[PDB]
Amino acid sequence: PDQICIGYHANNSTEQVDTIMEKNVTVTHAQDILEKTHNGKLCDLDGVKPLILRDCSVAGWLLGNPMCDEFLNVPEWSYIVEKINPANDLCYPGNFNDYEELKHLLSRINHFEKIQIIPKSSWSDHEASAGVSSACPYQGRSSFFRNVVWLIKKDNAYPTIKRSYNNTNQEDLLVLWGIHHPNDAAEQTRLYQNPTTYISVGTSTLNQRLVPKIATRSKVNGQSGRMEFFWTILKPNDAINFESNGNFIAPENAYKIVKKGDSTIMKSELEYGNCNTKCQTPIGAINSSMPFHNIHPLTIGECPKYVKSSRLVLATGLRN
Amino acid sequence: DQICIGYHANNSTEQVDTIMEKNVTVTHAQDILEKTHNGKLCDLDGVKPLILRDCSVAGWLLGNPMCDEFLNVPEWSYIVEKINPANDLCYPGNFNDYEELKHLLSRINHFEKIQIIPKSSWSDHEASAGVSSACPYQGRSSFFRNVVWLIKKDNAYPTIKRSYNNTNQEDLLVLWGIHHPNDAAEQTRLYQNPTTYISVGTSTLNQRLVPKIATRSKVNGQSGRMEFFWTILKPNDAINFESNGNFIAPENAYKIVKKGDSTIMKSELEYGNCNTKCQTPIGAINSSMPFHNIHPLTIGECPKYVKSSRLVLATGLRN
Amino acid sequence: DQICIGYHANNSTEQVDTIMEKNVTVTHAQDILEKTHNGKLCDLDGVKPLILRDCSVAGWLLGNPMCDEFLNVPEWSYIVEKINPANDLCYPGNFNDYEELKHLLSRINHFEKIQIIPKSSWSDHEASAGVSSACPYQGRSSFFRNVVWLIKKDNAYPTIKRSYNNTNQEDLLVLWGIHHPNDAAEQTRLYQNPTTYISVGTSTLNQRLVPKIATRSKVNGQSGRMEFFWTILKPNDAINFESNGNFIAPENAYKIVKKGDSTIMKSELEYGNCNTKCQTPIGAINSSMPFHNIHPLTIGECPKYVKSSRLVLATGLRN
Amino acid sequence: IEGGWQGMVDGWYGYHHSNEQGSGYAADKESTQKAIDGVTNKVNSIIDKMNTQFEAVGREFNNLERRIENLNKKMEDGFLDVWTYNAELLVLMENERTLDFHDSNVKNLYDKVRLQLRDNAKELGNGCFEFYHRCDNECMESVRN
Amino acid sequence: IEGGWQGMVDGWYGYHHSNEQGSGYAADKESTQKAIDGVTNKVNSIIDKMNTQFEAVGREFNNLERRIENLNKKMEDGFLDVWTYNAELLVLMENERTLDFHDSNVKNLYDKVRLQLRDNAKELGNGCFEFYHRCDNECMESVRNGTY
Amino acid sequence: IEGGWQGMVDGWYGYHHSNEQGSGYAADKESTQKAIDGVTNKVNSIIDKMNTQFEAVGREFNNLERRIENLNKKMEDGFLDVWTYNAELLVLMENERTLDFHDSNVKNLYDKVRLQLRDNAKELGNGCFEFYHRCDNECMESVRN
Ligand SMILES: *[C@@H]1O[C@H](CO)[C@@H](O)[C@H](O)[C@H]1NC(C)=O
Ligand SMILES: *[C@@H]1O[C@H](CO)[C@@H](O)[C@H](O)[C@H]1NC(C)=O
Ligand SMILES: *[C@@H]1O[C@H](CO)[C@@H](O)[C@H](O)[C@H]1NC(C)=O
Ligand SMILES: *[C@@H]1O[C@H](CO)[C@@H](O)[C@H](O)[C@H]1NC(C)=O
Repeated sequence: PDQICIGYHANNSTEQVDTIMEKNVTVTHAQDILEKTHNGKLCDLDGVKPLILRDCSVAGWLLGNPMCDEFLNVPEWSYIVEKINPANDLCYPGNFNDYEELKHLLSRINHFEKIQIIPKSSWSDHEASAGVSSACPYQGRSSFFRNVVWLIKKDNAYPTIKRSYNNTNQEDLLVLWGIHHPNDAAEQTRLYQNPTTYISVGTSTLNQRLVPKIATRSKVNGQSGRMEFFWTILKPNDAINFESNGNFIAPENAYKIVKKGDSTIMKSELEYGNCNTKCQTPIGAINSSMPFHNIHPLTIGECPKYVKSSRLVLATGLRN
Repeated sequence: DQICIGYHANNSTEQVDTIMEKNVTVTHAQDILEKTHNGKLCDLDGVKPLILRDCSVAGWLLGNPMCDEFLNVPEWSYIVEKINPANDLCYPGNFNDYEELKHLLSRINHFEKIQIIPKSSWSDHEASAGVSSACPYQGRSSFFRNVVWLIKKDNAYPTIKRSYNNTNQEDLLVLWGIHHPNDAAEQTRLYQNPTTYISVGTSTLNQRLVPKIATRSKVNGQSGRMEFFWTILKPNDAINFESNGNFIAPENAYKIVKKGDSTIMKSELEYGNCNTKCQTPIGAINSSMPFHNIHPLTIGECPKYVKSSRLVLATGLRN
Repeated sequence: DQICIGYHANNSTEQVDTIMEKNVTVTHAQDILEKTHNGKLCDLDGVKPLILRDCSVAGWLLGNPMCDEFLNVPEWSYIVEKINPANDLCYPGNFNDYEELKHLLSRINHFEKIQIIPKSSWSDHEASAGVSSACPYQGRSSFFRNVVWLIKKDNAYPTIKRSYNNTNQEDLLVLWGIHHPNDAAEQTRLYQNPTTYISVGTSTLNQRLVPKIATRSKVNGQSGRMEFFWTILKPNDAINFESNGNFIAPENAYKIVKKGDSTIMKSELEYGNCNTKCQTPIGAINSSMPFHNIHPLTIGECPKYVKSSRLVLATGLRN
Repeated sequence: IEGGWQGMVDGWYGYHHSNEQGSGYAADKESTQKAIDGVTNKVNSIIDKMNTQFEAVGREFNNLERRIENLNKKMEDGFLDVWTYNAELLVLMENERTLDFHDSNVKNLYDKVRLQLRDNAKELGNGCFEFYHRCDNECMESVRN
Repeated sequence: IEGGWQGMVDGWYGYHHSNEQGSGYAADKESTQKAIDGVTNKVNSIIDKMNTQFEAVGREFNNLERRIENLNKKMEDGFLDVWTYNAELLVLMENERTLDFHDSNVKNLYDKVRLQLRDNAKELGNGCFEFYHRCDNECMESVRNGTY
Repeated sequence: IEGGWQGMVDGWYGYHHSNEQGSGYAADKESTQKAIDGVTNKVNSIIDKMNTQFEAVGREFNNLERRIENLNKKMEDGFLDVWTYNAELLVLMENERTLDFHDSNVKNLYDKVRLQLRDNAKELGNGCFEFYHRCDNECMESVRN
């Protein structure tokens, strides 16, 4: 009549897990290890506010599109946020040469310090103030990129330009310039006098010679002319030498690279959220002790490990 | 009175593998790897592929006279090109950004070819003398169908200024070229003007080409070269050509009518008059297996490729 | 009377890991990860590598006077170049498609250098004045060995028209360049003609170069630049140069004599007078292990690389 | 057991009884039913598990794009090797688990009968049990049921 | 066993005794203590094992870089699939090992008690033992304490 | 069992007998022979299984090829991590299977002797058996054989 029995625990839990052998197996206790929730906004990363470009593109920012005056001298940033299709890009139509490569450098950079290298008042024999277009409006008038100068002829003359800037700073220097491709020979001589023109640019590594490309093009922002922009990193102690007899979009301001580090250029339609986080995705921030998450593959910060799984649950107790 | 526990057995010789053991014979074994294909190129879910046979993509698009079969092709499921097509650029030269074009083409299922610049449009230039023995057609010198080799008329080549506005709803693939002659004599013989250029503009394109006179080796009996360019002219944009020589003008262009999953398959096989759910360049597959090892590059609802020669699951007990 | 079942044991302290358990002591344990290398660069299966020492691939191929050691190298197993070789382009400039050339070079085991255009061939141009203090040799201004910096003779630079037909059975690597001067004065001083060009044609190549006059920073005391180009001239094809200035003509070219598995290894080590089956840039490996963690980039019959610090199999029972 | 019997082809597992009335085989339908469902469940899960593996794409490069061509080739071959390893390794795991699952069911059926008649029977050793109190066809079924 | 008992909520494994005095549940603290440590050790190791997996990076390509853009996309999706497979498969391996680990502890506890009273008890079959000599509350503890 | 015996150094598994004549160790050659072959088979299969893993290649990019350089680096590191995971995980699977394989052989040897003398012996519990009818050296061998 006296007896003893061996057994195990049970309860009224309905939580289930999977196994290689079996699926849909109910257990007493189960530990979820996948984070599925984000806060839905863009935040500071470990107390450092990101650069939110809003309606401007990286190009518009760096060149100084008049619509982007907000970003003339930005503070240090943790990451950069650009919309999928920013409205304020190259106000005057054209292209940025090696633009994706520049953006890659920018993802390694945390802070610029903008400095003027060629004052606008420096141009004695050329007109520096007439270089404006209705394609780049500012407060209801024709304007132009802030950081570069569209020089044109003065007194029906465009003498050959020969300018050098020696980077006497300790920082690497991002320098930008451009060339104007006019619509026709008439426009060419109207603006620059000389019919056949060129732009030479030299550094210790750079050896450029550009020639304008006159052609009939479709109007973009009411312009059939085009402007093509170029860039380079002028190392400390090197010099850059410009020479031109027309179509030159000269540098005015350049960017000292002040801080490097882990950064990214995030594509997102979200705005600044007035939050702080350890882990950002383009779709929202994450505060989680979970080892995995499935919010978004592209992230920055101390984050959990991304997976494509919808569900991920560990067994801790026994089966029922 | 007694009861005993036991298990099944039979005379099967089928064997399987294990992490512990190899060559282990069992009663039943389920093969899950497909090793057999039908050995020919087929329709993909009832849609016939474009088999280029001896022509290359370039030869097709430009209209090499040997490729007249493909002047107006119907919708296709995938494209098949040989490893080294015989009929390419009959007149020697190159196609600019050719691999990029082929990549677009792998996203496209149907073109509709339209004429944008009639050959009769050229009043002050000769449109019909632009032919070469490098591009024979029925035993006479011919040229690419879809572009026009303009030359001087009455010892004159006046500056050309032509625009075409894409009034269609479709993206438009437009093609043109430049002729690089052998010498200054040839230059003036064909185009009169010694120093020449070609300007091409759209809302996105800003081109200015200049010929490159040079002494080159003969290819298909020609030391001259022709370099071809392309662009996608978006609906409502216009393309503006200007030139005083060496211009290979567009005649026909391609309206992009349908996009989707397609591929450019490299294969030496011909059309097989079959239909399949899954094609490889080496043959089609009709299989309920989860895996296969025929070929990595496939298109359609296919099993999962692996490099394994053998793959067999255990279903029964061991001997 | 009695009988008992038991198992082996000993005084070993070697431990292994398990998915369930960590730090588990067993009787015997088989290490399968190689952690040791010999620390030097060796022959690969009896074939000595090409150690460039202070020279770069460019310096070697063009014939930088500091690299005279490598004027005619024997067959090699692999190539070793330092992270930042001192002897590169002595005269400042760049090598066009240099990384692509280096990729070809990693498929090549032996060149045979031949002269294709003798330096005495230039009757109407000066072939011997083309030298610079940027390229010193034994305390005097010199220049790249395998190419020739032609300059004007008797205040004249007549148009050059030279062809070389590759009559050899081997593919031929040919090299040439263009000189970009500092100013119009330098241009006319050296080449007489103010506006100049270089045309180069093969069956595949159609080049036209124009110098780029500009004010540049001094590199090795030169503000001028030289830009180098290359091509593989197939057996029976010909290469045709034409120029009226700024031409750096070929003198020597390289016959591709043997192809095979090779690599361009980046390493600061010197030749070690050893032989091995497996080389890394950090040292050679002689090991029967299936894994190793020395360095990911290797050549030869090597074990399989992993990032693991430790890797130990259980052979026999726990204690 | 010494070995398996070719005789029974009814189910996978089963009993054989000797009795004063007669003798014959009898497959355990409860054990065979749960076994056939178990193996069929796995063979389907292996199909679903691998269904999001790498799909290779033809790409074309020119003769000055040799580095990227090589990168592309190594990349596609890399994944194809990775998933071929996962496939091969998965099959050896599924197979090993199948054979151990069968040997598990044999022992679990021997222990189930032994637990059902503790003091009323004698375990011989070769996978058989001798009843102490005599057991007719109805009791045989009662042990099976 | 036929099934598990809702009764005991002390530990995971345990005993239930019937006796002349009374009857009640009693959890094995020695068995439960080693079990709680074992599962907590595993859940942490799965976190550490996957921490060197692939981290994807935004890259940008222009409209004449379509081939490389595609290569990049396929590459990143490739690894994300690979590690998602490793993650999913690892969880099914950890789960399977958890449930077999529990069934292992039940049998090991049944064999421990059976070995402690060989000839002095009768194993019924349903996971219980009938004592031959009657056993009061102190003996029950003595069977449980591991000193019977 | 309480533990393993340092005494026997003949084989991996074996018997120890107490007897009116004397006492000594005795390794099971049949069990040890199949065990030595089993482990040697595995250690070789782990070598063959990983032999088609990723092989990394030096590539060079210029300073305006930074995006592809990065892609290349991430790709090669990606596979090297993937295969390092497969290698590490495979070793823990092989190790675990080795130790369970040994504990399997001990129990299978204890059950083999127990099945050979059912009613003629008494199982103590600590991994030993007491004969009811006395058993000399020849019978010990007969139990071993
Ligand atoms: C496995 O079986 C095949 C026969 O189909 C045989 O060729 C192979 O050698 C066997 N494997 C081993 C390790 O013996
Ligand atoms: C093309 O034609 C349409 C219809 O006349 C017009 O709206 C559009 O502006 C034209 N575009 C160009 C670039 O000429
Ligand atoms: C720039 O300035 C420094 C400091 O005087 C000088 O040494 C250097 O030569 C200059 N750079 C160039 C390219 O002339
Ligand atoms: C080069 O020389 C061979 C042999 O004389 C000749 O047959 C061949 O046509 C030549 N190649 C070229 C490109 O002229």
